[PDB]
Amino acid sequence: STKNGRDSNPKMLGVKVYGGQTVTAGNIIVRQRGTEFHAGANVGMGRDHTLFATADGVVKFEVKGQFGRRYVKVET
Amino acid sequence: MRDKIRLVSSAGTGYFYTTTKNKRTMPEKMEIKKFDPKIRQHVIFKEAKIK
RNA sequence: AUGAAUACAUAGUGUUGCAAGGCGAACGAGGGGAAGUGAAACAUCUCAGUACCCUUAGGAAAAGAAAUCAAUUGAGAUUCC
RNA sequence: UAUAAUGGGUCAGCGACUUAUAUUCAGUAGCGAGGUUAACCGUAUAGGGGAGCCGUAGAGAAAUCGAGUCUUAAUAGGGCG
RNA sequence: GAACCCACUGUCGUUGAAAAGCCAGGGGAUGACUUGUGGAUAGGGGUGAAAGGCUAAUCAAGCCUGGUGAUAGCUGGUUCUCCCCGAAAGCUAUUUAGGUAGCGCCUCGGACGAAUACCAUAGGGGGUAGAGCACUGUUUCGGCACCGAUGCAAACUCCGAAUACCUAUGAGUACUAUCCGGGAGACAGACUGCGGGUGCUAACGUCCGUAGUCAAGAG
RNA sequence: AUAGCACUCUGCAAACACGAAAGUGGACGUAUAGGGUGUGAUGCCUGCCCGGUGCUGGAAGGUUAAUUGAUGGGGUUAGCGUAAGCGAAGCUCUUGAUCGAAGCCCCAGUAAACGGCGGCCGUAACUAUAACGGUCCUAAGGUAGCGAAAUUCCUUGUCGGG
RNA sequence: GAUGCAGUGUACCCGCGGCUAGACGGAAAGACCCCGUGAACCUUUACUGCAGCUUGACACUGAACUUUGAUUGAGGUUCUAACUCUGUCCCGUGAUCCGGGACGAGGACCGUGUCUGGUGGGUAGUUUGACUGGGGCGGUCUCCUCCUAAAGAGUAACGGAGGAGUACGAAGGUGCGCUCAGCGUGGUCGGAAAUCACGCGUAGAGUAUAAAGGCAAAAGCGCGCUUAACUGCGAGACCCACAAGUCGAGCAGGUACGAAAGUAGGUCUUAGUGAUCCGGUGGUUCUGUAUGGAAGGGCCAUCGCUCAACGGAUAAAAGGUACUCUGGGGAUAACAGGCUGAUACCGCCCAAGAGUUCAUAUCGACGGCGGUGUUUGGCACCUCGAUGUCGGCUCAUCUCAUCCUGGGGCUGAAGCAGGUCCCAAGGGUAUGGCUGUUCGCCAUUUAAAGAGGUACGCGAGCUGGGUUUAGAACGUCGUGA
RNA sequence: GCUGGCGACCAUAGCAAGAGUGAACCACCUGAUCCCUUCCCGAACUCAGAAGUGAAACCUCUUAGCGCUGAUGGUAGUGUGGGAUUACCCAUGUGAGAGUAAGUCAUCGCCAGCU
RNA sequence: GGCUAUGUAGCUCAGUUGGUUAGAGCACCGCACUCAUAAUGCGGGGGUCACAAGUUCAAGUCUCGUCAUAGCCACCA
Repeated sequence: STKNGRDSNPKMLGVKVYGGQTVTAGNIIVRQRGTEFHAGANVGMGRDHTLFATADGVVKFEVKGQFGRRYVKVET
Repeated sequence: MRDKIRLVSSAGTGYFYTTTKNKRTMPEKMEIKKFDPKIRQHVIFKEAKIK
């Protein structure tokens, strides 16, 4: 007999809205286990590190700061 | 194991919350300030049996 | 009419007269009463008071004239659609 | 599946998606904000019979309201309309 | 040891002379013996010196008629003609695994038209192929745990494509997308190429992803 | 199956069996008889274990049924109350004090009742073995007799005869 | 596993007597094996009933004395009149039934009805999971993390590795504040390693717990005050068969910490879980079977499942069948065939060494490359509306990797013999003891007693000793079948 | 031309080494009365000030010493079509990582104060 | 769930509702007795009377709870 044979259900993480797309306030942009992306202007952060839009506009990805963090923001 | 308890409003409205507690480390009866919606004020809630 | 234990009687016994028994379709009334099956298994439940067994009427039978319903204080025996 | 997997020796005759009720959808006909009778009566497919059913209002567990209603302290928000 | 009652061995017979026999041998043969006639025991019952034996050529529950047209997610079968479209063998759940239900895929009616697709530009995230040793492990040879040369990795990464995927604009081409209803079937797949797990880099093996063909397609 | 053996039940309206009952067999019998169970002429014999299950005999402590119904808590309303509310009696819903048998738990006996009958390590003057000894657990650890057997995997065990 | 397909060889048309190698020949919808939420019968400390047996209460059921327990209970002794007699006598009556009468022996017992506890395979109805490279045994069944997974999501195997069925009133909120680990120097016990001081390069520390993704405004670590581990919601999205699950700005009320802008709807996140039914508890401006109440019900909050076979068939369930049976499957096992060749057998390459010296007369280590289709296996493609046998007998046919006989090369070949390799398939190639044996051991022969294929050739050609139905026994296993 | 504050950007920008500045600013500095502070300490935080210094620290300059950036060309991989099956070849499109040449001791915005 | 009964040295049984003012028997070690031994006799050590609280002038001894164990009974989401 084998001692293996277990796995967990999928979690369907990932980028939901890509750069250049138009969003409405409340739209989820990124599902992520940790902060692979950080929240920029007009973007909020949930309790499970989800990134969501807090205004209507156009999504933009960038890299900024002294730590080289990846940021996502919404331009109005 | 943690046991389930009720926290009952002292205002007499009968409103109550439910929670758990470790009886080994908290033998005394819980008392905590909480919001009572029947009177819309914060009052003291006291431990009672889950029943 | 006759006639014990047993004294009166009674039981018992005999004669005459009258009546009944049996058969046959379905329907009626009453006494008993399954399981296959369904529940996607199965025991509560269902099948179903069905199948079957038994007793016994009539042209029909059963029921029937409120110790019944109703809820503006009203209806007015039973049976069938 | 030529299969060395099944069935048929041959002919003639028979042999398997039905019937009743309810419901939903489509077509067609009558009438149309209305439509339609059932049991029953009836020298009887006619004509009577409007009890009842469907449509015309929704919300709420319900009392209740009603183009609104429920939730709520809320005329906010939101759900069914 | 004859009659009578049995049935140990062998050949024959096996669409037999016979649905249990013939023939040659065999056992008991005054006894717990054999046999006629007439009776008793009736089906979860009878009877059994006991084999689940026998109970009318029928016995781990006789036969007949009723319940009854029992139920069968199983097997078989399902009858004249022409025209149009045309699948699936997947996901999820199931005392579920050869059944079924919702979704995916087919068809028909209605609504609505450019909201759709192909391709070209433009915007976007990645951690695979490859590669590398900066982390985690592992490896060889030197020097004094470090230092220098040198390899390796599905569960290592300082790096990192091609494709694929999402969005916007646009030319041309195409009866395209979408919504509301009636009817389904199907939920046993197979081989081949490419990327893999498993196996022996075995199998016309087995399990996934992806494309073609068969299935349901002749030449 | 059997003659023989043993255990056990049965005092007669017997135990036991058939039957719904009436009744019938047992038996027109009476413990030298009748039923059930196992063993199986005869010879020699038949060891240990009552912890388990069963059976037999005790015991009156714990637990427990119906029945009984003490208390406590509610519903209703005459009345009292400005009102809030309080609220007898009578009906009524509920609660269950006390009493309460067998059985079970407990104690003995019983194996020709169903059943059971162990392990580890050492020791005598060469070598071997152990009359012998230490230790653990059981209710007890197989007596007589027999043994590659209708029982023995290894196995065609080894030796002897043919 | 082909009379019917391809290529090719052979073959004028038709009987009769024989024969059984094939027509996977005929016969019986396989009995072995698996499956169906099939059947029957049997067993039991499976579940649930019932008969039977048994206990007590009430009834049939009465009268007198007495003794004793905590007003009541219990016990004892007498009696007759209910009731019993499968005891005697008389009568109906020509009668061992029955009925009535008279005695005698018992007697409020026994016994029967209703209720009630116990016992109850005697009897009855049933249950006894699924996945599975056949089934059984073993393992597994829900959730989280990584890889497989092919740079969006998703993606299987009885594939490779680990965790969960919790914890915390602070380990939550807030304001303020602080940086780890290791190493080198010095310094009482005190050192490898305790605490103190100063420096060097450094996130290698920590984050309640497994892993991953994260963590300087630190999400890591302290202190003070505190309860936002609130109530009503909620634009908009993620995920998705359904049922469910996830994120969420913002509005209103009350609140905590801040001077304030503000932050707070539990904890860095992702596991720590269970639908419906049935009931319990706290509230409630709902309902209330004539009316007023009430009982009951509804609504809001909350409680009870290792229902772990984790979408949970019942409140409640184990086994045997060789005494067996039905519906099905070559969807799925045992035989033979097929694919494959791990294993098996045979051959070759290199060559340390052995051979007094001398790798190669004869052997040949450590390693490497193939062939065959005999063995043990892997797979499950054909056959379950049947391809029906281990050995012996009878009769065979083919291959050559040759046992004998024939022809050769080398030799550590003097001769006789032997060793090794090459060519060669024409013919030939034991009888018995033991055992069911094939095989094997043994005895005695022969020039030799070869190795294999042919459904492990051959049972519509024979047998039937073994295996594998129904009877019976022993050892062993089980309470038992 | 220097000094301070707040930003853009996040190594061609950093690290290391050497050098320089006190008029103003900054820094060290004096003290512990009052405000406030140490799980002890006026070290930090805080308050009251100017006797000193540019030592330390911060800033500015120089250096390719570590680090960082980095072509061209070639190689690996790869979509489509074709040919082969140890997994390569051809046509076409695309194209790393490493290494080589080489580069780098940053570049900008607002406000205020001095000379 | 309900009703009961227990838990005392190295090993065992008492002590059981107030002034418990925890002892008895075997294990040991030492001493004595003996020509040498026992048995026996003596001494010492070896628990802190299931735990946590309550009343009280008296608590292992009683009342409340929390453990472990045993006996009977009851369990239809």
